[PDB]
This record gives sequence, C-alpha cells and structure tokens, in this order.
Amino acid sequence: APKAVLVGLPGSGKSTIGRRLAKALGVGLLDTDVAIEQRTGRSIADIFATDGEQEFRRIEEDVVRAALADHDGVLSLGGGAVTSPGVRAALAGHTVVYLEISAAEGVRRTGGNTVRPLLAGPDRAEKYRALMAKRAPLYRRVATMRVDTNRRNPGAVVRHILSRL
Ligand SMILES: Nc1ncnc2c1ncn2[C@@H]1O[C@H](COP(=O)(O)OP(=O)(O)O)[C@@H](O)[C@H]1O
Ligand SMILES: [Cl-]
Ligand SMILES: [Cl-]
Ligand SMILES: [Cl-]
Ligand SMILES: [Cl-]
Ligand SMILES: [Cl-]
Ligand SMILES: [Cl-]
Ligand SMILES: [Mg+2]
Ligand SMILES: [Pt+2]
Repeated sequence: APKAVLVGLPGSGKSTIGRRLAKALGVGLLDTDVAIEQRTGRSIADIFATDGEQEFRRIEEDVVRAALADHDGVLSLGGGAVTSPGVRAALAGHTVVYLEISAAEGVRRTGGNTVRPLLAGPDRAEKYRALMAKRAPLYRRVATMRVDTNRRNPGAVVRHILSRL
C-alpha cells in the first residue's frame, strides 16, 4: 500500500508535496493522471473530449485500484477521482492525506496556465469556489489526515506529514 495518498483541490499541492514527500521517503511518486496518459497513450484532455467523463472516470478508477495495490511510495490522486464511488471504496483503509487550501490562495497557486480544465480563464475564482463546495465534502470523507497548507510552506507541509506517518 502507498505510504500516503494525497488528495485535494487543484493547487492544494498534490504534485508538489507528492514529489517532495516521496524524495524525503526515498520512494517514488505515482501520479494517477500521468499513469493514465501512459497507460492509454493519449492525454487527459483528449480522453475527455473523445471518450468523455464516464469513460475517463472508469479508466481512472482502474488505474487507481492498481496503484493502491502495486505502488508502495507516494500516490497523488487526480482531483476528481474521489467523485467515483469505486475510488472512495478502494481508498478505505489507506493513509489518505487531504491537503486543504482556501479558494483565494488556491486560485492564485494555479494561475500559471499549466492546463487547468475546470478552471477556465473567465471568473476562475467563482469556478474554484464552486469546485471546493463540491469536492471538499468528498475529500473530508476519505481523509485519514487533514493538513492545512494555507500558511505552510511546502517543506513545512512535508515535515508535518512525515512526522505523522
Ligand atoms: N505549500 C505551498 N506553499 C506555496 N505554494 C505551494 C504550496 N503547495 C503548492 N504550491 C504551489 O502551487 C502550485 C500548484 O501545486 P501542485 O502540486 O501542482 O498542485 P496540485 O497537484 O494539487 O494541482 C505549484 O506551483 C506549487 O509550487
Ligand atoms: Cl486537481
Ligand atoms: Cl482492489
Ligand atoms: Cl515506490
Ligand atoms: Cl474496495
Ligand atoms: Cl470557497
Ligand atoms: Cl472551503
Ligand atoms: Mg496534480
Ligand atoms: Pt469553500
């Protein structure tokens, strides 16, 4: 099982804390989005456009289930994975770290146009707040550890987790 599975909104730090936490532990980081693009060969966007939500989530759950069983390092879960009941079920029993972030800080951490589908240019703040209202209850439901990252620098978040593992 993974040493830790990181979940949270876009910009909460899943990729960043994931990479840094994995390095600290001397283990590897597996990003479900990356695993999906490498399993299929197509990009996230392409899968959504062609196949669409339902098909994506299905491929995603499949990748997530294999990761939870085969990966022993740090696992960073795609932000919408928890919307799938099957994923929430698969997570039961694992160490799940919910990286919490405010909407104001979250929207600002993701302003780099690093490909944020759900956060289209027009009124990103409103969209981000809506995303939070929808996803937060789910992250809270699957989390075994909650970590506020609002005023904590990345290294502090990593040390916080490391000390609790
Ligand atoms: N604790 C933090 N303090 C300051 N900036 C952070 C922190 N965590 C993440 N960030 C920054 O916010 C951006 C989004 O981080 P990222 O790991 O890609 O988030 P996610 O994978 O959850 O979408 C990155 O540029 C990252 O360096
Ligand atoms: Cl995300
Ligand atoms: Cl399973
Ligand atoms: Cl590993
Ligand atoms: Cl299960
Ligand atoms: Cl909000
Ligand atoms: Cl909130
Ligand atoms: Mg990520
Ligand atoms: Pt909120």
